[PDB]
Amino acid sequence: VNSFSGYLKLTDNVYIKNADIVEEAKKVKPTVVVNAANVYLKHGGGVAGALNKATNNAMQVESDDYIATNGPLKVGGSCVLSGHNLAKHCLHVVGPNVNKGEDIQLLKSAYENFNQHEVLLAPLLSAGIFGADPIHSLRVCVDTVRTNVYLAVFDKNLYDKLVSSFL
Ligand SMILES: OC[C@@H]1CC2(CCCCC2)CN1c1ncnc2[nH]ccc12
Repeated sequence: VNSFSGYLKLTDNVYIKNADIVEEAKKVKPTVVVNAANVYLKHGGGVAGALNKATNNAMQVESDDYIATNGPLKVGGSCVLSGHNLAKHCLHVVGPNVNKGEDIQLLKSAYENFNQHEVLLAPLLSAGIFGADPIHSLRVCVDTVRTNVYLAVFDKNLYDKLVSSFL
């Protein structure tokens, strides 16, 4: 039993809500919040820019020190850093940027990182500036993640359509 509220159950382990992941994190303070990162951990916009702003830029400061020590992430890869005032931990995951020509197959690799954590609050990966169809990203998530994932979908029209979809 956890403190997530109002989620629609999609499968045994996948749940979804029309919500801003930042507000969900502030209210729930989950163990893990997923950031939709780029390989440089430059948190400019979308999920990453909004999460970082909610940490008063502490996420960016920590991330710059991580890059200085370790270099960039791989597309499809991840790292665990602090969750600051939003969560215990933040799992920074890099989905492929289809607008950069990056291979959509890397979206499955990106979601595989979620399986290292028992419970996560997460966005749909590779949407926004990365240009992947969120309908597709949900299918990959359901078919890849085996741990318990709570998906916060910002866009109402998109959420309304995602939950009214499939087979
Ligand atoms: O898949 C990531 C989605 C896609 C996005 C919004 C809808 C159209 C394109 C860009 C931003 N994302 C978010 N998802 C959940 N919480 C969020 N808080 C701030 C941003 C955000």
